[PDB]
Amino acid sequence: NGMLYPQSNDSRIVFPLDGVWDFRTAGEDSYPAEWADAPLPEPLPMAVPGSYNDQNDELNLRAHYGWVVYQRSFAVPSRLVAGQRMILRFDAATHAADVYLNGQLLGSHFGGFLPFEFDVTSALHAGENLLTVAVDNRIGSSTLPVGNDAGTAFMGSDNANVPAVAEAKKHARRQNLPNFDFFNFAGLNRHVELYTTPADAYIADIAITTERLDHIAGDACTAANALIAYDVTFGGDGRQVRISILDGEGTVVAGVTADIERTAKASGEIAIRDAKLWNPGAAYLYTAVAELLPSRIIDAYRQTFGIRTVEVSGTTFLINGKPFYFKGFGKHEDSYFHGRGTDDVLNVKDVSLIHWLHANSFRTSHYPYAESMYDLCDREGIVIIDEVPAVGMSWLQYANPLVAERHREAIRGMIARDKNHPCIVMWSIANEPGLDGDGERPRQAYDYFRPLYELAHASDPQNRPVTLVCCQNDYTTDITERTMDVVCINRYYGWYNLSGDLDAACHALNIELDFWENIGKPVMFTEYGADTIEGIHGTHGEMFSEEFQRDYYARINAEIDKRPWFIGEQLWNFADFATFQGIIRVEGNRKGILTRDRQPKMAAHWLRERWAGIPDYGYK
Amino acid sequence: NGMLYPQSNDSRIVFPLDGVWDFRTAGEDSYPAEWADAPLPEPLPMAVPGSYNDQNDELNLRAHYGWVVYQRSFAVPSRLVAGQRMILRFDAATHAADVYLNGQLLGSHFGGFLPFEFDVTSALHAGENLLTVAVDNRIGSSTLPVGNDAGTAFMGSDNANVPAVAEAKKHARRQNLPNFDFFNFAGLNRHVELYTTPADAYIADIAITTERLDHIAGDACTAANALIAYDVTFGGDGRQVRISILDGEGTVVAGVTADIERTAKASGEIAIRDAKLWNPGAAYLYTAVAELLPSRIIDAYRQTFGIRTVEVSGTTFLINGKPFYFKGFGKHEDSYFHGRGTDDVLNVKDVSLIHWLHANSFRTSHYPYAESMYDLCDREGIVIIDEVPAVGMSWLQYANPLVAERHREAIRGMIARDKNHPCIVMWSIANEPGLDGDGERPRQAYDYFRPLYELAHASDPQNRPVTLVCCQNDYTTDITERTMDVVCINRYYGWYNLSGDLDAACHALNIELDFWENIGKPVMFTEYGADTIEGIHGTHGEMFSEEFQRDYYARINAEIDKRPWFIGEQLWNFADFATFQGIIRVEGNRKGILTRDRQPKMAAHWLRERWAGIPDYGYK
Ligand SMILES: O=C(O)[C@H]1CNC[C@@H](O)[C@@H]1O
Ligand SMILES: O=C(O)[C@H]1CNC[C@@H](O)[C@@H]1O
Repeated sequence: NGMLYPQSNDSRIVFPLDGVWDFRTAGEDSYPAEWADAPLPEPLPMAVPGSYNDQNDELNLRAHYGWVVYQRSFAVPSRLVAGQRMILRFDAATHAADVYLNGQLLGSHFGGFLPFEFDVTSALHAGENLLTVAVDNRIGSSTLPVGNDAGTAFMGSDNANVPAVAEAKKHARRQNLPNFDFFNFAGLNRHVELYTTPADAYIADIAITTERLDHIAGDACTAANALIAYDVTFGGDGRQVRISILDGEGTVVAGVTADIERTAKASGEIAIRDAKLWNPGAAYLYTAVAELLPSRIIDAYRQTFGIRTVEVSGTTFLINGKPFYFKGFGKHEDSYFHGRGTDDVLNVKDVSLIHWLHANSFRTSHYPYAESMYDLCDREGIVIIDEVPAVGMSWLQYANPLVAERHREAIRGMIARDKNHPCIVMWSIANEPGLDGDGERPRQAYDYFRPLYELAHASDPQNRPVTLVCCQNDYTTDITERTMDVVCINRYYGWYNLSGDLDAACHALNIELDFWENIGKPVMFTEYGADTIEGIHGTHGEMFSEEFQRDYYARINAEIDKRPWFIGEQLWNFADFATFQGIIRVEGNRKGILTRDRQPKMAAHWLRERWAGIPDYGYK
Repeated sequence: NGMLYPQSNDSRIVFPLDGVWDFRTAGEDSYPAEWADAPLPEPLPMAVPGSYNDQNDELNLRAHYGWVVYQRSFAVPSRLVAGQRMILRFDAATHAADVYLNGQLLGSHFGGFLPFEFDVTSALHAGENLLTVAVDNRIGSSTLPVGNDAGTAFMGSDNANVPAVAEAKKHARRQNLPNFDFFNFAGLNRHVELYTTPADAYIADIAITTERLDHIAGDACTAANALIAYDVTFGGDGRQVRISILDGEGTVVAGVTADIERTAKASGEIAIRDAKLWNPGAAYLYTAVAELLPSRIIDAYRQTFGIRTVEVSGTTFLINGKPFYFKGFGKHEDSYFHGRGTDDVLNVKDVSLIHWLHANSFRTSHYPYAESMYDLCDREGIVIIDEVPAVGMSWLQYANPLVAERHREAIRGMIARDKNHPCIVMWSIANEPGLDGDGERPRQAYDYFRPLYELAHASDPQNRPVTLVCCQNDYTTDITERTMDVVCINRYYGWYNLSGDLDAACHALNIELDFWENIGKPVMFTEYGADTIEGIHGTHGEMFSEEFQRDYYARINAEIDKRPWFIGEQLWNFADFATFQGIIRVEGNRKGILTRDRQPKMAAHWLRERWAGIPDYGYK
């Protein structure tokens, strides 16, 4: 279950395998087996990590349907593999992968946004090793995220009653049709690395929780006492682990030696006096150093954490007992050449833009992001809502056992990967599933999602709030969204309805806010916005102008400011991003307040001024 | 019934009333009638001709619903009104107008794109006269062009099932909702002028027809003999009219004196030896001078015309007996500040761009254009399909007698205004009405449109072909389009359906072409295209890129080149133009091959090279 990010220390070394690999496209539903057994014939270069789709302009890899095959060679000194346990980790392969080393199948994985690994201790040999990775991009009614098996991509146009169209559909080239509004970027989107651990006994997992804070300071910077809990899991085979707690300067401030008991596990609690708390806008990180003891150390791992509590109380969202207000947006992992490929230069820039805007938060719309972004937000004081790739779902998916299992895998896998981050304050178990309607449909949706809500709570040792991000719907027949811990709504009054009429949009919004006012839950926007082409201007801004986007937020935000139970504003989107092509997507989704190259539109400046005057705590 | 354009000569003077008028907005359903008795209070300036909507950025006149009121003063010498018949002509007031002169209601008019006039001989007086014109912009289920009484505009977004939206709609500000894809520009869109004729007896109407051509030259530049016919109508009260035919140099080549008989008319035929024929790309104009005789001349009018025949024969469209192929586009009267206002600088530029592109034709989508444009196309050898404002129609309109009468008025009024232009080769009685479906709907549409097809044929002395421009539909249950003289189809395979997939688009197109192959009529595109933002580029062009637009025409045109019965390609659109705001309109409609400022996108250059190689005659 543990998926600790690979670390190098006195006991452990990481050997990255990123770089320019060999690559070939393959078939709609197969690829040649012999490509795992010998060097790829006539290979193309392909950089990893990165989506493959925008890395070759001679081919139209955006249109590719099915498999591709990556390959590279590598060699490491026998000295450093001798006696060690050898693990090959894929941070992400989107969506499914088969992995081979030296002509041997290592195994496969489904799930394009979470890491997986293989023990290669026995498949490795000295000299050059040949690593082959086949990656499948296909999506459909059984995948998360969901594809459409026929018809159109999400918000695509059709003339389905025209006989010629119906007939041409039967013979059209197979293409993935996302039931979600972002491009289906595929390939080795995140890092690949070989790493070592000791073989006889090793640290497999660590969970740190903030159990209780006694007497939090008025400014929330410290607490008189913090009770933290640790849970260390071991692999391999009267043994002990030493746990040292280091503060922000590396000083040892606490330490215990705990007994390992047979899963081999050690768990306990540690009191940290005068603890320095983690807050939005004021991060503070500790390190838990776990050392497996035999003066010598057998194994070690350093786990960053921050001390803070999260609690929903009535219509408030309390961080360290203080009423928080979210300011931010949904993001995407999306950029020009990389596609969905992780890029830490861009992550660093985006975090600085979050600060420039005076925002404090975002959601990982619509899939878990690369692990390095959460470390960055841990150090930079930015709060995250962590979301699984359960986007595009409807009643067709609720009746499918395979989908339900993939959904539980994604929830368990996201929380197992991300549980130690102090920046994560809430889990989202889906984006815009179908919840409303007549007959049994609302109850069917509820019966599908309630066990997943329970699973997210059971899986997280911090027991953080759980939400489900709700599409614009008939809120009077949806019986699911109102049962979440925080109500997170996506609304486009004045854009997809009441188009351009901000008076009517605000009237409609206020009618629905009157509905939520009586529910007793904290409510926030997780999306709202307007497609905007930079450089389109008007004195009376119409849809797609920079002025209309600014006016849109000015009018809507004035209405939610009147509601004390409305605890956050996350807009859509941080920045323009790529989508499947169609008649409503002008080079992708243009609801960004920043352009795809991260330049600010008029509305970004307006928002920056607004958010500069809204405090993280106590706004409401 | 005659609407001869006002002419100045020895018997007649025109006094233009264009300029900067006074203007006020008025109510949704009313205006103060006392404004006609005195100068408007606190007036704004408003230039005439021109739409009013983009002439004031302090007010939001694009949002205006209902009435506005124009006013100006004028004075003419008593010496020149004395004894004369005084006519006040509005070339176009969009959509409906009440006209007052010195407080007296002259009358009212409804069609927004055709001229109307009043006899003001008795309402004029010496010194300053006060002209007040109330103009109504409202559209709805009883107007042509059609508006929607509730819901959304054409291709608008909605979330009708959200209770807050339904409730907000009931209280939203009233707004015109076009059921057509262009902005509802209103006001005194075309010129206003006072003109004089003799009062006792005057020329009221002139119709010139090309009756027969004998021994047409191989190059169609001449015929050994041409038989033309004239029909002159007189108003007022052994009288005679002299008809002189002037060639391009002003030489009188033929001439006849005809007897006037009682409604006062003179008619006959005139033989013209070695007649020089009007052709696309090679215009030649004669002048028919009609002089009412008492040595003196009582009245005179000079009517331009061109000698050519138009005939549909099987699957060919014959001009002067040669098989013509249409190259061109739908247009709009649309430009930045003028709106739908006529602008002769822009007309002159646009005709030069038609030549630059090597096009030979356009359609007056979706309303009759300003009279000056047809005069320009007569002189520049550009063929026109002339279309009435019957756009946005469906079964709701077919049972509405007010609509039917407005539709007949527009057909009669367009042909009465435009019958003498040689450049007009075909009449269009509607754009994209509802024609298909099940039950009685296809027959209901046929029973509505067939009397209008006959009306157009009975109204035109030249008996030119009549069509109806067909929207993308289920061509197998449409029973009306296939009965037109030329089948004119609008198709967006690969844009609004099969989106982005040009292989599937061409397959679907070919399936439909196979259907039309068996119908045995000549067929042409009147629309096809793809929204394109200039400056959006890709190596594999996706929707909205310049490359996709180029590839779209390249692929579609290769398929129609294989069909001998496919006689023309008019694409959509000549240039980007304004629409009601909505989620599929990026600053309007962007299917122009030119930008709104008339600059060429990539596809315009490609089309220019294609069309350079396609002859007007004998391509198929
Ligand atoms: O339509 C939109 O702009 C947004 C609607 N909510 C879901 C987003 O993924 C999508 O991008
Ligand atoms: O959708 C479009 O782009 C066109 C479809 N046919 C009618 C045009 O007025 C309209 O502009």
